Amino acid sequence: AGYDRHITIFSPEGRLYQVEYAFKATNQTNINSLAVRGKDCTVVISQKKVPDKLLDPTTVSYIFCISRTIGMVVNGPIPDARNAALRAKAEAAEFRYKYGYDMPCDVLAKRMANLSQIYTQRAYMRPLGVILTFVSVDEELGPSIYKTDPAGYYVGYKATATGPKQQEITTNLENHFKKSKIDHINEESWEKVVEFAITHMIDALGTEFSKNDLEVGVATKDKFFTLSAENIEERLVAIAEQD
Amino acid sequence: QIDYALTAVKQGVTSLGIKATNGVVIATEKKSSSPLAMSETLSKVSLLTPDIGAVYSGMGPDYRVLVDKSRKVAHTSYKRIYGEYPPTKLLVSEVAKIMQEATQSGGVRPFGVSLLIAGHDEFNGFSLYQVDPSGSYFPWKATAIGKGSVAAKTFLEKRWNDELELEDAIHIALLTLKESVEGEFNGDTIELAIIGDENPDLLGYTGIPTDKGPRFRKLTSQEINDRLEAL
Amino acid sequence: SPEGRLYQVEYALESISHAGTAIGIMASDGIVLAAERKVTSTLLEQDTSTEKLYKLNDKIAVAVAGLTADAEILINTARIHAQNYLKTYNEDIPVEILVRRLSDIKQGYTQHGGLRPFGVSFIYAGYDDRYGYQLYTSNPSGNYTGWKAISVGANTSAAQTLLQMDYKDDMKVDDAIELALKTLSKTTDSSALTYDRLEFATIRKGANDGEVYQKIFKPQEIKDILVKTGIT
Amino acid sequence: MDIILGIRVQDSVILASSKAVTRGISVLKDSDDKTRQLSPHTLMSFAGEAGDTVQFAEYIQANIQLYSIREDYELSPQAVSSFVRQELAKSIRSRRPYQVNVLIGGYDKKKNKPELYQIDYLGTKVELPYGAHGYSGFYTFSLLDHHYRPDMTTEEGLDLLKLCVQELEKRMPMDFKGVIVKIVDKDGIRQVDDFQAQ
Amino acid sequence: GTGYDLSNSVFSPDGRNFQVEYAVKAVENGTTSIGIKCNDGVVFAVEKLITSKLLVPQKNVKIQVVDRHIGCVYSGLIPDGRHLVNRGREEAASFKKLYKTPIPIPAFADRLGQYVQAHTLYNSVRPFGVSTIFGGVDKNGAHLYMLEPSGSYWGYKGAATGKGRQSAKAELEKLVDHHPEGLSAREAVKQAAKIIYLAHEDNKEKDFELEISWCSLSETNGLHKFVKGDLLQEAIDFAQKEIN
Amino acid sequence: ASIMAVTFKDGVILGADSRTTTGAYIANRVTDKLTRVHDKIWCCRSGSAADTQAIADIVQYHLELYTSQYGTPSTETAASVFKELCYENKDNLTAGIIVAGYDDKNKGEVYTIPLGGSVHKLPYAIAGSGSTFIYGYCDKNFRENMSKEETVDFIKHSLSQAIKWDGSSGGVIRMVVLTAAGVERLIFYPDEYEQL
Amino acid sequence: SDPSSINGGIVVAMTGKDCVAIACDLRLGSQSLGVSNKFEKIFHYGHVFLGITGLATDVTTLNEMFRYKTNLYKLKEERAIEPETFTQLVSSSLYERRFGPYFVGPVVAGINSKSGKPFIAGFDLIGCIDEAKDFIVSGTASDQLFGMCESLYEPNLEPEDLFETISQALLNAADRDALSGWGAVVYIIKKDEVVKRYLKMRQD
Amino acid sequence: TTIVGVKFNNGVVIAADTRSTQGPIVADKNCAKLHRISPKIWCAGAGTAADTEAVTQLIGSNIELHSLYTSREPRVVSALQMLKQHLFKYQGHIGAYLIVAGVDPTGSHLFSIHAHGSTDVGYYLSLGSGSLAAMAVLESHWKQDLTKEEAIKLASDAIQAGIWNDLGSGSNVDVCVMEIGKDAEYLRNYLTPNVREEKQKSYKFPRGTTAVLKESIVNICD
Repeated sequence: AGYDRHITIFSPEGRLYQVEYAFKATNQTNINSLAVRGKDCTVVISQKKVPDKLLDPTTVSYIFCISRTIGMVVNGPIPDARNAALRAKAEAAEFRYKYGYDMPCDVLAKRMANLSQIYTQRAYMRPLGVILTFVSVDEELGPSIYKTDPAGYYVGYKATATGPKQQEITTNLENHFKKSKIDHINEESWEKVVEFAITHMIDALGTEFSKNDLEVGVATKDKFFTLSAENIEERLVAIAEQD
Repeated sequence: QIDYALTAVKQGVTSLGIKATNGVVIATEKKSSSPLAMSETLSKVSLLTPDIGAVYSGMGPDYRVLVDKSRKVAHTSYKRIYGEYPPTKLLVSEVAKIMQEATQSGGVRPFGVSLLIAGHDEFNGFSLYQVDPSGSYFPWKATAIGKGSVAAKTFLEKRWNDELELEDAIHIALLTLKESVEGEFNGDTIELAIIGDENPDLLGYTGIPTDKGPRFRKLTSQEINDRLEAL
Repeated sequence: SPEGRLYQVEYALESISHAGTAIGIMASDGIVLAAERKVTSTLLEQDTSTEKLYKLNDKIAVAVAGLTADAEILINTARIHAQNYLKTYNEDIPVEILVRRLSDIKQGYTQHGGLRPFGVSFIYAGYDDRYGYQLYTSNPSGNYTGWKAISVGANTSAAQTLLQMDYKDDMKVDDAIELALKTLSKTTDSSALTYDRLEFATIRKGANDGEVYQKIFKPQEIKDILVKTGIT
Repeated sequence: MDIILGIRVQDSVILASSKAVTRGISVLKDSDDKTRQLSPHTLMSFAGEAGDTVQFAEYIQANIQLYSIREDYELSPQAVSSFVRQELAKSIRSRRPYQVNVLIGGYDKKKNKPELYQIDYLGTKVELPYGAHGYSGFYTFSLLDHHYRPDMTTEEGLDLLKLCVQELEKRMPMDFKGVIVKIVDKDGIRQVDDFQAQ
Repeated sequence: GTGYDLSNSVFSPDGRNFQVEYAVKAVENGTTSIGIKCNDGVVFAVEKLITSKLLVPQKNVKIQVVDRHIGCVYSGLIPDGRHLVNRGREEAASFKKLYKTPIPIPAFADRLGQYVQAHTLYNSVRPFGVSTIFGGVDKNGAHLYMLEPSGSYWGYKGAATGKGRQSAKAELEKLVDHHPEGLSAREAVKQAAKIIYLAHEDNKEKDFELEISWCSLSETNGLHKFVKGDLLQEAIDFAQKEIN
Repeated sequence: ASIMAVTFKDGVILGADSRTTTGAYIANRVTDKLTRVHDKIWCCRSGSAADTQAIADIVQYHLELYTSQYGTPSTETAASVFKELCYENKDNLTAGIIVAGYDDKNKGEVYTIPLGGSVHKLPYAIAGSGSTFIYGYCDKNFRENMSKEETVDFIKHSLSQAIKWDGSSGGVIRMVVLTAAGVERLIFYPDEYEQL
Repeated sequence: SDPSSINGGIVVAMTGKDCVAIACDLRLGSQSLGVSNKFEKIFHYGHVFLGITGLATDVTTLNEMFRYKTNLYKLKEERAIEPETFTQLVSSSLYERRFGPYFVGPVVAGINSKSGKPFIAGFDLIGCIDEAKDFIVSGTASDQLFGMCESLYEPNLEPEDLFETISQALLNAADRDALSGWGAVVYIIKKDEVVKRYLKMRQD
Repeated sequence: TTIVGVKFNNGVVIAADTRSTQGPIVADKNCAKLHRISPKIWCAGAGTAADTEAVTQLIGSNIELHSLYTSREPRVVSALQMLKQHLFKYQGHIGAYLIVAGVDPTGSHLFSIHAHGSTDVGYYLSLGSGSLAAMAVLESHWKQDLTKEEAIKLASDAIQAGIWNDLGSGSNVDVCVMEIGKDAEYLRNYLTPNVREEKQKSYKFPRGTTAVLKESIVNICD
C-alpha cells in the first residue's frame, strides 16, 4: 500500500523517500566537519564529543586512514562509518594491486558513490547514513577534497563542511573565497592551514575549542596522518597568540 | 512505476540535442550544488566511444553508473568481436536493453534519467537518439528533455531546417539553453559537446593513416565564452 | 482467474487495441503487410526506425501492434530460432514452426505467473515450400490462427469488416496492395493518410523467376503507391 | 569393421550391410540388421565402435520420429542428413565421442529423386552416387567407378551390388557372413531377403 | 502511511532504525554485566539469576572465552550472545591462521562490529539482542570494549550494560575518579564483585551467583583464566562487607 | 639465483646477486632480487621469477590492507603470509624466499622459506642456486651482533664467492640495509667484489 | 593422424587491378582414399568470400557457423557485412576455441563496397590475421602454392589475366600434391559481377 | 622474431622485424609486430602470433575503459600489472613475450613480460629468436642518456643484427617513438633493406592458357 516510504523505490513525484531519510541520519552524531586545500596540503577538522567519562578518547574517531595517501572523515552513526571505511580501505588496496599505482582520491570517491548508488536502486539493501569526505594530495590533481552522499552523488570541493551547523560553516568559507578569489589557502606549511581551518570554525560556531574537542586529519604528499592530543594544543596555542 | 521515473526525468536540469548535415550537438547546464564545489570535477556530457557521446536529465548517479555500464558494453558486445566500435543505432539498442531490464526485473527500480546519445557511424552517418527509463528509444532530428523541455522543444521546431551546418546548430543550442538556464550562463555552467569532423589533433599518435581520430569533441570553458560574446 | 478468465492477458490484449494499427492480406501469388505509425512529432526522424515492421529472415516478416521495446525482445529471439534451424537442418525454417516457437514463449508467461505477459500482437507473412504463402496471427494469449486477411490494434473491429467485403480469392498482389491501403481509409484516426504515417512490405513471386523476393518499402516507394489513389 | 555399402541409382537407393557381429574371438550372431528406419522414406545403415553404434542410431531414430510426429511432415533426407552430421560434429569435441560411421539413404518425396549421404564419426558429410565406410571402399570403388551409370534401373543396380560383395568375399580377410540389402524408393523401405544366391 | 518499525533496514523519517532501538530494550531487561580496565589487563563480571533451587551452583557459565587471551560477556538474549561469540571465534582464528599473531583486541572489535552492523542492513534479519562487553591483552597492553546491537563500539575505562546499567556505570565512574592510573589487577576483581552486588538491588527479587574472569599481564601471564576458589571467596566476602 | 640475509646489532641486511638466467643465457644481468613488501620488511627472491614476483606482489597487498585496518605488521606476520601462500600452493610453485625486517622490539629478524613451504627463523640465512658453495664460508665467518660495516663485508665476501663458483649467479651485488634510521640501498660492482 | 592432413585440399587468393580471385580444389579424402570430387572449399556470405582448408567436419562446421553469424549481422546492422570486418570476426571467432581449435586454414577475399578496395587475408587455426597486398595460400600444399605465387604473381593484374595466373598457381601445386586435386574451381570477383569457372586437371 | 626496446633521455623507442614463420616457411613477409595498447603505450610481440595480438587487444581494451572511469591518462605500469597477472593466471599456456614501453604522466618506462608472468625493468631489452644478435649490438653501443636519433639508429641497428644473423627474423624494420612531450610516432617499415630484385622474366600467361570445363555467374545480393 503506502510502502514506497520503506524501500528504495519511486514515490509518485519521483522521490526516493528512503534516501532523503538516510541523509537525515548523518546529523544524528551531532559532529561538524570542514576541509580545506593548501598550496600543497589538505586539512580536515572534525569535532570530538566524549560525554561518557568512562570512554577512552583515543578510541573515539570519525577520521579514518584509508591508505598511505588517502584520508576519510565521516558524518554519521559510527557503525555505518566503519562499514564504509573498511570497504574503502579495501577498494584502494585492491586498486593498487590490480592497476599498479596508488589509488587516487577522486577515483575512490566515484567508486563509493557508485556503491552508494546501488543501495539507491536495489530494493533489499539500504543506503548508509553517512557522508564520506575524502581528502588527499593526489599525485596528478594536487590537494583533493571529494565528498559522496547517500544519494550516490559525488563532486569535488575547494573546501567543504558537513553536518548539523553545516550552513553556518559553509557560508563562512564562501565569504573567504569570494575575497581571495582563488581555489585554495595560500599558506605553505600545513600547520598554518590547520590553524586557519580551526580559526574559521571557531568564528562560525561561536565556541572555543580545547585540545579535546577536536580531531585533526592532514594530508601532505606521500603521507596522510592524524594529529595527536598535543599536536593540536600547539596549533591552538598559536591561534590564541595572534588573535 | 516506470511512469514515476519519467517524472524524476521531467524535473532536473534541462538538456538538448540537435542533428545537422555535418555534425551533431548536445548540451545541458552544470547546476552547481554550491559555489564551494568545483564544477569541472563532474561531467554531464560523457564520451562513450570516440564517435559517440551522451547527455542526460535527471538523477546524477544513475547517469554515472549508466555511462560506465555503457562504455563497457561497447567493448564486451561489439569491439571485442568485430574490431570496430559500435554504430550509434546499436550501442543505443544495448543501453535501452540495459534499462529495459531494470524495469522488468524484480527488486530493482528503473533509472531516473532520459539519455540523449549522439554519434556517427561510417554507414548510417549522423544520428541522434533519445532513451527513456521505459527502455524505449526514438530517433530525433532535435529535441529536449527535463524542465525546460516544453519551451525548448517548441523553439527547436521553430528554428530547425534540414540544411543546418553544425555551427548553426551550436548557435541554436546556446540560445535554447539561455532561456531555460537556472543559474549563471557562461563556459563554467554550460557543457557542450559535438560530433563533427575527425580530430586527428586528439589521437595521441601518428603513423597509421587508416584511423583518423575522435569525432567527439567537448568544447572547452573558453570556446564557449568566445561564442557567447558574438551571440 | 474468477470465471475461467485470463486477466493479466485481457489487460494487455486491450492495451493493444490502443497502440498501432496493422494489416495483412494474402493474395494468390504474394503477401502484404502494412502499419500506421504512433503519435508523431514534427521533429521525430521518420526514416530510420522501421519501428513496427521487422524482418525475421529472407523469407519471413512480422508486423507489430504493441509496445516496441517489448517486441524487440521477442523478435531478437525469433531471428535466432530461424538461424538455428538452418545451422541444424540446412533448410530455411518453415513458417508455422517459427510462429509456434514464439506463441509458446508468449504462453510461457500466460502461466508461469511470476513474470508479466507480452504487449504486442503479430501478423506474420512468410513463404516456405511446404505450405505456399502463409499469413498468421499472434496475440499474447498464446494462440495463432490462419488468415486470408487480418488486422490488429486500434479500430480493429472496423477494418475486419471492409476487408471481408472487398476480398476475393483470385486476388493478385497489386490488387491486395490496394485493398490494404484503401481500407486504411476508414481505420485512421488521422484525417488523411500520408506516406510518413506508413510502413509497408511485400513477399512476391520474385522480381524475376520462380522464387521469393522480400521488400520493406523505402519512404519514396510508398508515396509512389500512395499515388495510385490515397493521396496525390 | 564391418561392411557398410550403398549405391544411389535412378529411382532409389540401395544399402548393403554385413550380417556379422564379432566379439574378439567368436562370431556371436550371423544375422544382424545393421540399420534403423528413421522414417517411411529414410534409412540409416551404420558400423563402428561396439556399443556406441546402436545407441546413436536409436537416438537419431527417436529424434526424427519426433519431428515427424510433431509437424506431421516427413523430414527430407537432406535435412535428416545435415542433422545427423551436426549431432556427430557435436560429440567429437565432447567427453566420450560417439565413434560411429553412417550411410543415410532415402527418397525426397518433394524432388522425387533418391539421395545417398555419407557421414563419418567426425561429422564429415558428403553426398554421393555410391559410398562406403571402413575398408569396404577399396575393393569396391574400382568396380563402381567403372560400371556405374546414374540412369541405372533399380534392377541394374542390384546386379552391380552383388558384384561388389563377391569381390569383398574374394580379396577380404574377414568372414562377414553375408549382407542384408535394403531398398528405399517412392513406396518406402523394403528388404530383399533373397540375395546371397540371386 | 506508516509502519516504519516492523522492518529492520528501514529508516524512520528522521534517520533512525527502530528495530535496533527495540533490541537495546531487550539488552536493558537482562542480567547486568560489567568490565573494568586495570593497569595491565581486564576484569569481567556477570550476574547469574537463579530461577529455582534446582539450578546447579557454579555450573551454568555465562562468560565465554575467545582464542586464549580474550573475554566476552553479554547481557540480554543469551543465545544471541552465543551466536555472536561463535562468529567471534571463526574470525579470531581466520586471523591467527594467516597472520600468525593472535588477533589484536582493537582488530577483533572491528570484526564483531561489522558482523553486528551487517545485521542492521536487511529487512530480513534482526539485530543482535545483546550489548557485548569484551576485551583482553595484546602487544600494546589492555583493552576494554563494548558493542551494542547497532554496531556501535568504543573503548572504555569501564563499562556496564543490563538492568543494573545506570547503577554500575555510576560506581564505575567513582573509581575512574579516585584512581586515575587504573586499579591493580587484583583490586579490580574485588571491586567488580562489589559493583555487581550493588547493581543487584535493581533486580533483588531473585537470587544470584557471581562469576568473574580476568586477563592480566601479571596475574595470568596474558591469558584469560577464570577467577575461582580462594580468590573468588576473597571478593564475595569483600562485597558482603560493603553491602552491610 | 644467489641470496642471503644477515642480522646484527642495529638491524638486518639483505643481499643478492642480479642474474636471472633462462638456460645458458643471462636474460637480465641487473635484476632487483631485493623486493619490498613494506617500509621495513623486504624479501629475497629466488626460484621462478614469475612465481616469486606474483607472490611478493600478493603479499604486498595483504600487508597494505593489514596496515589499513589493523596497523603496522610484525616481521613475523610478513613471513606467515608468505608461508601460507607457498605451502598451501606447493604443488604449483617453485620459490624459495627469505623474509627479513626490522621492528623496534626485536630489531634484526630473519625467516627463510624453503621450497616445501616450511618456515625457519634464523640469525642469517642463505638460499638460491649458488648458496651451496658458501654454507662452508658462512658457518665459519658469521657472528652475532656484528657492526653495520662488519655485516656489509660479511655479505660482500659470501656473495663474491657464490658468484665465482655459480654460473646461475652473478651481475652486481645488491644490498638493502634495514635499520631504525631508515632504508639504505647498496650496490657493489664486479671490478670490486672479484678482487677479494 | 594429422588433422590438417587427413582430408587435405588447398585454397589460394590474389589481388589485381580493382579485383580479387580465390580458388580451391574439389578433393575430400580419408588419408590415401579419395571419396568425393565435388567438395568445394569456398563459401560466400553476401559479397564476402571465405575459403577454408583442413579438416572437413570443421570446414563444414565453420561455414554453417559464419552463415549464421553473418545472417544476423545483416538483420541487426541493416547492411551486408564488409570484408575487413568479417576478417576480424573470423579471428576473434577462431580464437574463441584457443585450446581446442578448429583445424582449419581460412582465407578471406572480397571487395569493400564503400571504398571499392580489394581485400585478402588469411589465418592460422587460432586467428592470427595475416593481411597481405599480394597473395594468401593455405592447405596441404602450403609450400607448393607459395612457390608458384612468388614467381607467377605481379600486382595489378587485369581480371581476365589474373584468372590465368591464379589458375596456373593452383593447378601446378596440386599436381605436385598427393592430397589435393580431383577438380578445381576459381571465383573471379569484379566490383559487382562474380564469375565461377571449373577447371580441367589430371585426376590422380 | 626479433624485438627490442631502448630508453633515451626524453622518452623511449621500440622496434621489431616483420617476418612471421610457421616452421621453416615465411607466411607474412611483413606483418607488424608493433601493437598499440593505449595512444602512448605500445608493445612488441614475439611468440605465438595470435597471443600477442589477443592479449594486447584485451589489456588495451580494459585499459581504455579504465582511463575513462578514472578520467586519467593510462599508465605503462598499469598495462604491465594487468598483463603480468593475466599471463600468470594461465600457467604459461599463453605464448606472449612482450616488450612493453610508453609515456604516461610519470615519465618514460620500458619493461619486458615473459609468458609465465615474469617482468623485467631496464634501459635496453630484447626478446625472441634474434634476441641474442640484437642484444649483442645493444651491449656494444649503448651509453647512458641517448638522444632521439641515436636511440632510433640503435634499435634499428639492433633489429638488423637480428634480420641477417637469424633465420627466425627478417624482411623490414618497424619502429615506434614515444617522446615524453609529443604524441607517439609509429614509423611502419622505417627500413626496407630486403627488396626483391626484379625477376629474370615475367610469367604473365597469354590469355586462354587454362582449360575450362564449366563457367557460370553466381549472384551476390538477393
